[PDB]
Amino acid sequence: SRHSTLDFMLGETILKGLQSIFQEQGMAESVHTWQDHGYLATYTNKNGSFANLRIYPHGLVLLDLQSGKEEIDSILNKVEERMKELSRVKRLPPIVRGGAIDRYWPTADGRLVEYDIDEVVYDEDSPYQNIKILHSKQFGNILILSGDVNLAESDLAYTRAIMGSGKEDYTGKDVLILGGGDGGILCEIVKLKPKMVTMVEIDQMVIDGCKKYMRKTCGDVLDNLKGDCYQVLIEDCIPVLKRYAKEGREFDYVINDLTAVPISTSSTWEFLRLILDLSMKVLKQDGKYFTQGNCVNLTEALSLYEEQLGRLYCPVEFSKEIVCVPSYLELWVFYTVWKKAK
Amino acid sequence: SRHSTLDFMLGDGETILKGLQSIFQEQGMAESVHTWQDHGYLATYTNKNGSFANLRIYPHGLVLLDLQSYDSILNKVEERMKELSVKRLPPIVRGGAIDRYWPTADGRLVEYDIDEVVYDEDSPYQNIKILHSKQFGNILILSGDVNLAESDLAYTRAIMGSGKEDYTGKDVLILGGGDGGILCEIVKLKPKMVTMVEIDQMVIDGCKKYMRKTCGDVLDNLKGDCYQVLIEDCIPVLKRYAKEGREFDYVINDLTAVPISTTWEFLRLILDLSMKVLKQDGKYFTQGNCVNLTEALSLYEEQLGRLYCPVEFSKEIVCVPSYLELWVFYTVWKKA
Ligand SMILES: CSC[C@H]1O[C@@H](n2cnc3c(N)ncnc32)[C@H](O)[C@@H]1O
Ligand SMILES: CSC[C@H]1O[C@@H](n2cnc3c(N)ncnc32)[C@H](O)[C@@H]1O
Repeated sequence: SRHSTLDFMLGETILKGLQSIFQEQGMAESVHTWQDHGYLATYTNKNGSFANLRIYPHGLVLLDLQSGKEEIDSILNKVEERMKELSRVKRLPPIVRGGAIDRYWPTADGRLVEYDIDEVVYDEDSPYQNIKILHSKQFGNILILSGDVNLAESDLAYTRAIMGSGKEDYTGKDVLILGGGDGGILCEIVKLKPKMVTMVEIDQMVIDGCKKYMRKTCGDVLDNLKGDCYQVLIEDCIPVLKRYAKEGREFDYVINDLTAVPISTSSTWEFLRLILDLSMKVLKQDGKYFTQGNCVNLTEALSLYEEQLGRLYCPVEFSKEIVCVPSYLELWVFYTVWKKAK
Repeated sequence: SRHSTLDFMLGDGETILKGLQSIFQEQGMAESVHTWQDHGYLATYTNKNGSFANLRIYPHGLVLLDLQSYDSILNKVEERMKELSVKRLPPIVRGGAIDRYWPTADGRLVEYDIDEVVYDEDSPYQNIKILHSKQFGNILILSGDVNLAESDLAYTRAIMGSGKEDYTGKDVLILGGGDGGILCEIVKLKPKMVTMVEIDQMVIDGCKKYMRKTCGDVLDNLKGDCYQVLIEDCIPVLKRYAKEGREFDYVINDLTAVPISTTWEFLRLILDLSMKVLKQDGKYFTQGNCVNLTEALSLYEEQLGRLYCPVEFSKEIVCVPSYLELWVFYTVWKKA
């Protein structure tokens, strides 16, 4: 479950130099020789540890160890000293495999990143989604929904951007929030004296988790679903969006803070187009819609998202901004959408 | 080269192995198995195309799979595994021409979106890399330590005091500064004289070419109306300035994490010499370290109270885009 690696990039001899080290440790060897692809040598230890040593023909040498800790540290050290005599080196941090505390959460653009996580605070499946809250030293508690990092206690920048980056005056305004169960936006918007904020969150268990564990993002705003100038509704935002349109209710601001794949109990792109149509129908002619776009590098996904903006019952314009959100480890795009003036 | 991984965590070993060895055999891969008394199994599969697979089975329901490969296999495994009762991280590219893996100060493995080696040379002092990131722009990496990216204006804003300082008519010393970031931004602010003391000319000359979003045109001339660059070790320069009794409004220590010499006593020395050339009512700014390295940061705070004179300090945590970790920036000044 501890997997160590060692890479050598150079310009049979290497095998003969390295083999020695493994015999010296009492490990048993078996070599597979390839016609013009070099060698694979496997090394098994009594204690149930093993090493793989791949030697490609063009001077690429890769070594793996799997697992007492110091033994292997020292063995990799022996491999470096020996390779110095025999003559680029890469010795990445070992990867824990099957740890009780899971540190690896790839970015939306498919990059491998290890987080500074020391404690599983919350891990529960809800009717809709897996919900984890993992503690980071630097990032505080982090909310992770269906394996996608949503927000850490450090990510005020996300909230700032989806709120229009300080350009908007929320004083006495009517606001709708879709999703947003971390309480981030609701917490910050309520300090600003809106007339009324409505947040529609389908998953009570996300709120439960966040109220207890992300208080540095939501403060106390999530303790009562109903407050001075705000209400939290536990339902699917789709039907709520329809009700509001049907009664012809409109808002100054609509803020879509759903997960990347919204939750449905009723293709993914049609769904996004649907929410936009509904949000527009309840958005004041002179109002604004804000939402999270995607990471900067998912250009095809950003491009398909903007096709949906062109597919709505009404013409709209939009602006984009790139924002650095601390726990994301990839820059993120946020959208501002508005109705085209008649 | 391409090294894929598949991890199964569970709540019988021989049954799993037996269930699995079909897929590999179905590919023409030869097999050897290593059996342990109460340690589980190791299966190794070889393909004449040069790829291989490791199938490690622990007796307590840990099934680990490796593959390389200069996919469908991995898919085909996950399918069978569901029947027999999961972590499938992005494969790591090993020994690639373009190196994407640049670990954090606290020792975490992060992968960058690097798609070009722009510049890679050894100077007499350090190895200097400039690598292109799709989202960060060009990133300057000195001895495998990520120093600054074209996106990292926040670092530069922070190390200049976060907009609290007024630089007009002021006298400024910079230590290091080879990427030209602070230099380009301070010169904008009508200072009296900025002096930057960078030891490695080669860092200036790579940045001049490849990091213009951070440095602009400021590294095109080493003297300007309100600045000058000296290409030497800041040490002899700091001593010389003390001897002449030269004193500065601000001293900005923009050094590499491990300053260059021809540990803690050295950092102390730099603090000492900067303090000697610091005006009584001045300020010294510097980068500290990542928030996680608390021993390092504490060991550094210890040195602040080991200088010729008494000093006070404050610190702030900053988000620098390409760093992939939060960073602490120090502000130090002489006790009243
Ligand atoms: C953490 S902010 C993301 C929130 O959006 C919520 N969400 C996802 N889909 C829907 C939906 N259709 N209606 C309301 N909330 C949703 C998720 O449950 C999550 O708490
Ligand atoms: C990238 S900005 C960091 C800079 O600090 C510079 N540096 C490191 N040590 C010293 C030193 N002793 N004197 C002057 N500059 C230095 C490095 O050459 C680099 O350009």
